[PDB]
Amino acid sequence: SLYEMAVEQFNRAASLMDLESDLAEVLRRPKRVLIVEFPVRMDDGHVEVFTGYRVQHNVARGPAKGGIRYHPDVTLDEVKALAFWMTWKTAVMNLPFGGGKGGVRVDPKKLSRNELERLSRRFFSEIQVIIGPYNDIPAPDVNTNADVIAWYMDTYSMNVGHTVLGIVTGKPVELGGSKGREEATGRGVKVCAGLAMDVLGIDPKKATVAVQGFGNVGQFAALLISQELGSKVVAVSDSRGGIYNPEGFDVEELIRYKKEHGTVVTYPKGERITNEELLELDVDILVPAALEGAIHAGNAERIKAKAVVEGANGPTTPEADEILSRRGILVVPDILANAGGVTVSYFEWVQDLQSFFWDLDQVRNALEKMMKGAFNDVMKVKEKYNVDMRTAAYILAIDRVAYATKKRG
Amino acid sequence: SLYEMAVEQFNRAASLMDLESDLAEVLRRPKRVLIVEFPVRMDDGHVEVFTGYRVQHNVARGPAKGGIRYHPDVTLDEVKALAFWMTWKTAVMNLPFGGGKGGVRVDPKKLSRNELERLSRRFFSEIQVIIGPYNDIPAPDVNTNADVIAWYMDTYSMNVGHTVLGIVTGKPVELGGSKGREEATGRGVKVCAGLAMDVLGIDPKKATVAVQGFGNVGQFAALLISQELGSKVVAVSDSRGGIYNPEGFDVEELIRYKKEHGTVVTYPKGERITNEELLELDVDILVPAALEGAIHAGNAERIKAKAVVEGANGPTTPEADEILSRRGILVVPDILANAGGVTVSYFEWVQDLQSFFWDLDQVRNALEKMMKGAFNDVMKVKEKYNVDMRTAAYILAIDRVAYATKKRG
Amino acid sequence: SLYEMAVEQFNRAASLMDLESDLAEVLRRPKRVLIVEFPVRMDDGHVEVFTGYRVQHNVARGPAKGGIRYHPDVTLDEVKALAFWMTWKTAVMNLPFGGGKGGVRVDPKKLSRNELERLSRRFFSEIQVIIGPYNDIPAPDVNTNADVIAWYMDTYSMNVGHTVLGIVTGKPVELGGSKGREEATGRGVKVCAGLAMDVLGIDPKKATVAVQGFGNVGQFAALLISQELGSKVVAVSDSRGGIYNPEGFDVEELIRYKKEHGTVVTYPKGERITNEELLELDVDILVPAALEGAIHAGNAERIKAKAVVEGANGPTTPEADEILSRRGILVVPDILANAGGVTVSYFEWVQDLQSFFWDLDQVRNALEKMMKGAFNDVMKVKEKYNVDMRTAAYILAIDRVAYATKKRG
Amino acid sequence: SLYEMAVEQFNRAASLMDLESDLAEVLRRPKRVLIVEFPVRMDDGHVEVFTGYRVQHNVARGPAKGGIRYHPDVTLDEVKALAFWMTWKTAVMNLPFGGGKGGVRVDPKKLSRNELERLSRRFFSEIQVIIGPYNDIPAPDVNTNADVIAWYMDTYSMNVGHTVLGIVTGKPVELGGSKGREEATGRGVKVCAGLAMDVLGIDPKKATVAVQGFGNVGQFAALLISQELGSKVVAVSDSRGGIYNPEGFDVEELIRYKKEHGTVVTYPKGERITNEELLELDVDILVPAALEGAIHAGNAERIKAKAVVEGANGPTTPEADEILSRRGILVVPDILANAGGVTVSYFEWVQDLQSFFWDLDQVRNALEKMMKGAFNDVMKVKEKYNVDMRTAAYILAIDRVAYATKKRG
Amino acid sequence: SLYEMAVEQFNRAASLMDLESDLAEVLRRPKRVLIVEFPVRMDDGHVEVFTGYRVQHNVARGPAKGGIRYHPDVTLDEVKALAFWMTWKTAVMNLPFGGGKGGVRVDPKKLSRNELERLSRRFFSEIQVIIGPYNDIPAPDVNTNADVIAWYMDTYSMNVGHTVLGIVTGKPVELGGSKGREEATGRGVKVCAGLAMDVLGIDPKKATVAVQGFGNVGQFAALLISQELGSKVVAVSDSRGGIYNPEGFDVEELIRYKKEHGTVVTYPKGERITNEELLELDVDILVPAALEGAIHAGNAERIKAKAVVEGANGPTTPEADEILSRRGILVVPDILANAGGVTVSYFEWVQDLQSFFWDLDQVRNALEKMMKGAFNDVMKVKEKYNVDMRTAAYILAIDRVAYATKKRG
Repeated sequence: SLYEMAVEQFNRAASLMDLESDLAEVLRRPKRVLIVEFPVRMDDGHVEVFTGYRVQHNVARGPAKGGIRYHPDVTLDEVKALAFWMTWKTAVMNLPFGGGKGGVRVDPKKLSRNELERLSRRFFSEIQVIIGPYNDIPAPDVNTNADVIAWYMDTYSMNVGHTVLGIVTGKPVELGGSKGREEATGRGVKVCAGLAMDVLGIDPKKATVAVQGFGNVGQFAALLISQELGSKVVAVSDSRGGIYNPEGFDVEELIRYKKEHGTVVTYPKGERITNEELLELDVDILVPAALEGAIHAGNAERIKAKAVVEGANGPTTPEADEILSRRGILVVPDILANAGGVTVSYFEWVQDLQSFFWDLDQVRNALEKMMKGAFNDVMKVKEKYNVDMRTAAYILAIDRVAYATKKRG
Repeated sequence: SLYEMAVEQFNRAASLMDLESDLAEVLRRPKRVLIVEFPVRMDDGHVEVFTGYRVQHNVARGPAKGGIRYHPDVTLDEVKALAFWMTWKTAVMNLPFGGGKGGVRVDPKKLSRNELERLSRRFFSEIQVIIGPYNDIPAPDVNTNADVIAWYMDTYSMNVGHTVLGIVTGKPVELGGSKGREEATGRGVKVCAGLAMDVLGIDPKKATVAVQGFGNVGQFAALLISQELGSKVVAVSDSRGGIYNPEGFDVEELIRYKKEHGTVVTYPKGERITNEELLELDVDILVPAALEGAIHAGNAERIKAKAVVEGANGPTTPEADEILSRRGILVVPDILANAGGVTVSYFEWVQDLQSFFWDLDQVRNALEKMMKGAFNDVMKVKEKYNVDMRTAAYILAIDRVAYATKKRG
Repeated sequence: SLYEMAVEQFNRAASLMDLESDLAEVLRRPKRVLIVEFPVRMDDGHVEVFTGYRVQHNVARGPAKGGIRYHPDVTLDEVKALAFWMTWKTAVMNLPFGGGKGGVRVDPKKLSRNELERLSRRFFSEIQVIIGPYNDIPAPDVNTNADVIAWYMDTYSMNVGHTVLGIVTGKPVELGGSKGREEATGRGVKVCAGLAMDVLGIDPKKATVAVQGFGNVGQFAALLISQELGSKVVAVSDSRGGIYNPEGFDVEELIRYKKEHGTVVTYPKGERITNEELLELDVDILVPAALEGAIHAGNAERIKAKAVVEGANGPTTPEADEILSRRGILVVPDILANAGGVTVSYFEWVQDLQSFFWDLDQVRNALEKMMKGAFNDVMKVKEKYNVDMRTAAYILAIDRVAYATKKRG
Repeated sequence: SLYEMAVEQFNRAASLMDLESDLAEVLRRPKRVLIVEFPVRMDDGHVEVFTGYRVQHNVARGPAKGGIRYHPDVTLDEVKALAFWMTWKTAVMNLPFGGGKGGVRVDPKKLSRNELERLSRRFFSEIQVIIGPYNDIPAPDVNTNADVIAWYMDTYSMNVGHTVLGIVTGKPVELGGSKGREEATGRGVKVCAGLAMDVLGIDPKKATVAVQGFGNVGQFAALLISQELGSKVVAVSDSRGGIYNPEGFDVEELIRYKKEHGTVVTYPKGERITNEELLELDVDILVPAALEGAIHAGNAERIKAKAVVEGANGPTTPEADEILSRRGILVVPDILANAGGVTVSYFEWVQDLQSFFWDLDQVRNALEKMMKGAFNDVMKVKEKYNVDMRTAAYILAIDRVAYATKKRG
Repeated sequence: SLYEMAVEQFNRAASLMDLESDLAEVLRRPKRVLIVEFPVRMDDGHVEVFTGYRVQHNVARGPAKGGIRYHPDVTLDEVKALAFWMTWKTAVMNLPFGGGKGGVRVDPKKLSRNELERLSRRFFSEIQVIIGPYNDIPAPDVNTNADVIAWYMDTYSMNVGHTVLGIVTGKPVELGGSKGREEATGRGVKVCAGLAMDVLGIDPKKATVAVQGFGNVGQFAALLISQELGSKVVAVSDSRGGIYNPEGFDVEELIRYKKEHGTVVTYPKGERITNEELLELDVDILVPAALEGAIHAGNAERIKAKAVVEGANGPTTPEADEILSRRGILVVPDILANAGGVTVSYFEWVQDLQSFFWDLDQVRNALEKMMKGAFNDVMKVKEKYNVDMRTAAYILAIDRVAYATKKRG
């Protein structure tokens, strides 16, 4: 199952390091799993029961951190796996958080604003027993945004008996949120992209970048890499097709174009190329910020990119990993690359605790500071074990979590 | 699955009464299900993780009530089902409790006293988040006794910061328990047996009773029916065979015999007969207090008993039910018959809350009082819907639970 | 103002006893007054703000006790006065409670079930900050019933995080309520009536009783006096007219008659008389259980009743008091007479605390026991001060409250 | 030291029974000892610091119970010893309490009402951290009465944020107290005296009783023994001398005499004798309810009393014990005899928890019921070990506490 | 009434923006209003009851913030109004606070230090139920200072059971306070004055300033504007008269002069002019930091000042507003101008939460940073709606509060 698959990856890195067998078991199994069946009064007066989950995998390093999903196709297994990942994701970034995830099996598109609100409130009222600013801090994810998160924050505060606002992250700025939240993920990819160029000895000013996908990650990535690093973004791709141009695109125009025209396709001064073609472009850095399995067995052999900065989750398949590593192509692991999102949520949580908020610049500096740190920390482990950067990242994560559990008892 | 089967029985009674569809759903689905993976340090210094569960099906009528199981073969489904039953069991007896159950996948026989204690403490520390004297009150069950329950009580009290003793029932008498705990179940069977004789116009003094099984329920039932009702206990059976004697057995001698000789078999002045044979005895009342499916398809047609007082859980299969009812043979539902145990746990909880303890007599009177009440209440519904007493019991339970939910909102 | 008038009556009794001036002030002024403006979402999606109040006059003797009102014409002043009364009402009965009252300025008839529920929940969520089973225990009153009270109970429990059910009284029987709740007030009147007869040397068997009004109070009062005391109920009056018959009415028939016919008027075998005429009936006991100022200046001089058992609030005007007392006509004060309602709410609270519920008989015995006690206690004070029984009741109440404050500090 | 001496007595009984060495140590040593130095603002504006203590010896069986002392000569050692005693005293009576004691080094006679109140409030505010209705329930003792106890109750309630009244016992009746409080101790002595006569085959009607001391214990004991048992109280003694008369005194007149005349000395129809002489009177039962060491080495040999019911603490010295036992003179241990006070405080605590109060008769019945029980329970142990009743009482107490600890873990 | 007048001003801005009617109502009405009548023991042993209030207008944006008043003439209405203002004042500054205010009807000058302390403690003990570091944080105001505030902080901490120090602001520096507290208000005026010059294109070095009033606000404002901005302070006025000098006054000497001489009047090198005359001075900036209605109808037409920076509350009457705006004279609204005080209290609360305190410089930088921000924010709205800056400030405030409520639900 999806969870078992995640565990399998853990086992690999676990074998590379002398981790006590008995201890490993506690690291695999999740601490808590709460399943709730809650009634919600529909607009037409009829009650309808929904199924929701909240899983806290590990709390050793600190309060469980993880988003909540609203999707009709959500299995407990999916939740467990995602929570499992969170533990390692927070650990690698060196954040004082644990691993958590939650979700309600519901199709938000079939529910009206009111029904959605009531569902969200009843849900948060149900898992409240297990959450808390110092226990479990939820956040947005698939089909959940600042608005839903705001309801959560409000429901908790009203239930507890005082303004909390540290119970969830990803809240509206003018209600406890943090600046830089949107660009967060992209900036992470930007930092990693830069450092990737550094170890490869590539001069950013001359560096060529190709980004697969143009969502939040893809856009901000391509934008910041361009403006801040000076790399020439030669190609981007929408969920329909991509555009190429060795002269370099003006990311700003591309974003505006996509906003005014569903896709970046048809954009003037851009040779149309298919997404599969983009991955094989002769560029220095390839930033796959679109779908899973993008870089797979067939592509692997033909990828001319010197470094792969995984902007999205699982763009490169394990099969591809072996080949890319074999070819000497550096693949910066997603858990490190896109971690920028979590890094900022942490900053939000901090600001909330002390009710004092930092300005954009501060957030950016702190975000990049930790990114460079985590990157270097992973590289150290990489050299020490002589493995793929991804595996190294997992080893570091597993190591840190193990230490805390050992020291604690 | 086992849970789905329980649900199915619920649906039957739910159809007999005009229960709102939307509402029925909330009654089917359990409120909370907590799954925990907790480490326990084994005597040989190695840590071992165990899987534990605690399910609160419905809290509408009051704090969730339900025992905890220690067994290697325990699936969440089993727990859910048993919790589901608890809700209806408490409701039928008219106790201010909800439905709950819990268990840890572990074979106690492979663990030493110390390891067991540590496991019990860690378990209760894990589910503590959800339990409470006014939320969920656990109790003993398979492979858990007063000693284990005592550790629970102690662990909670020490964790919370003050003596609680109302967090769990079935504790040692000289530590918060209640008198009559042991005979509780049997006395219930005794009351029901008497009332059954009343509705059947059978004079107890002439009444003949046959009890299958000689565990806690079997012994106390057979003894109390004999002593208090005067009915002639003509046959009892051990998990090896049974003994018959129309002259009647001196239950006291039988109990002593079993205590000094593993089985009641071989007992002098007792014609040896098989368990299956005992069920087919020409007796007024048959009290099956042994295993499930005792009374099944094959037996059904050949049961000469005028009434069946289910001392155990599910002795009569649904197939047998149809036949027995068709033949006009009265079958007192287990949820009512053996509920005596829960009824007394309630009394314990009460005594604990006010820290004043009642003497044996009081407990007995209160236990019988509520038993006669619940019996009659079930009978009323039976006549009103003209169905099998079991079905009636379920209707009553479902009705009460629905009322509370409606009135509450 | 209404409050000031209540205070004035207090001052009278306060002057009769050497009550420390500085202390008297604290007894006059209420401890807390909470005014809330809360939004409620109406069915048509529009929000509407309502004004609600909760006043705890005195908590010296115990947690504040008092009902909640839903009425468009409700001034803070009305609440303050009512709360002021509660203090002395509970004290005279010798109950461990204080004085409280609350209300929301709203016309329930213009609101739909749903809107009412939401309003009730948000109201209880607002005054929650000040209430509590050991702080302030609300109860039903004008336009609020067991159903509304149930919502309160549910709202508190879900807010706090566990079943409370002791946060409010007057809840449905199968949800924490107490038996005898309905007849409570009437039974109080019954006990008072009997004792009034006893002091007057009147034999109840020959005693003639007239009841002005046929509401909850009047009905049960009349019925119980009839069946239990044996007094001939010669007349009763609906809110339209009254019926008289020296032979004595069969109260049961009268009740059923009213249930099938909006008024007791037109009832066969009953000489029609006006309400004003009933008060002037040549009867031993007059039980005014209808409206305020019933017995006023004009009536006073012409009342042939030997004793007046005030079943309702303020039936006799102060002017009438002076005259009645001057004429030697005993007037059992309402705070003592109709206190039966409060006395039972106390018993409900008790049962709730220990989650064990008493049966009807117990409640009745306990209610009458305390009534006889309170009556005699007032009589002792009456004789000691040689004043009107009403004044005596006030002195006793003020005395008890003062003692607690003094001893506490 | 005083503590060590107490421990020494424990060791005796501990040796008689096979008590695990390692366990015994936990039973000797006190769980908590809190020493506080708190400022108190004196009337003349100057601050003065006082030293206060609160010791919780053992909480195994339940919340620590024990009085508080106000005395200039109070050493921590004294407190520890007294606390140690409480544990065995509650245990022998079979009460769900632990052992506690406290005190403030201050001479109340040098403090004004106001200063005393402030001191009491500050003290209770200081030890609050450790006390609680389910943790530690203080009570009155030397130089502390219902009035001081009331301040405590008030201070706790106001501090916590709600009426508690279960935080301390010995409160005013009209403020949470219980009836029978005063006579409690005496009644205990009465029951014990009766049972003593029963074991000695002495007919109470003919039994002669001599009481050394005429304080609360002496007066009530003598009174009840006379009225309820019918035994002839032939002598009583004040703290100045005693009076003798074989005809039997009219205790009531004696009480009134003392209230009107400081001592019972000079009372007509009473042959004046010295306290030492009274102890040597040829009476069936000697009830020493005065000072410590009354019955010592010199007296021992010359005591003609058939049984000694220790109304006070330590009247008979250990030396005297050996001799009395050797002579076959039964000595009912004080921990059992005067335990009546504690037994009633328990009842008070109970009533407080459920806010429902019992009437005098109920308290009396419950008090005597438990006394007879405790007596018989001690007797059983006495016969089983063939030791002095005092030692037996200690064994029983030690046993019960040991069981709780073992079962708990 | 005063409240209604405040509401009227709200309505104006509310009409300029499309604010939902139903929503507007919730913004007008206050959430909570607590009225308490508490006893206080006077030095001469007599108890005296005082009336106190605490109103929490809106908590949508965060914990209610507002000072407490000690004044014999304090009506609930005044409190409500002031609380109403606080909501908009905090919102305009963009601080995570709500609106609150409180007061006790008492003349501190008639009370001795001791009595005052006791009153303050009992008051805070009473409103405690509603206050809290995350609920409502009081602060000093009329007749209340750091000393009184310290008592509060101490009372709360001692009551709760741990050092809080974040329960109130304006505490002594060496006890949780913040540096810059005194000059706070003045610095705000300083910043606003500077920005006013900027928008008017006036060079600060040449700028002329006249300050009506020489209290805390006037002094620091004049001094800081002089030293930090370089503006020529040509005139200042005491509560008796003013002094003028085109050469520019040495503010330091003036302050020293006033400290050694009750008024700045008589000061050498200063042409004496009346306060009314000062307002009509031909200066670039007029900073009215004295009394209300200073600039009224009569003055309006003759004011030669290019900009008015309201250092005090309501110096310019609404009538004057219309005229000044008509004449194109910029009037910086007080809610923005003197907000500096609240801005610093926020900083104090922040430091308290994390127990780490910032140095003077940091405070200053943060204070001015937020001031410039708030100013510009208001200007943006001013231009967008083309209205008086004051109205704009109100629109901004109402807008922000509206958003929070909408997003929350």
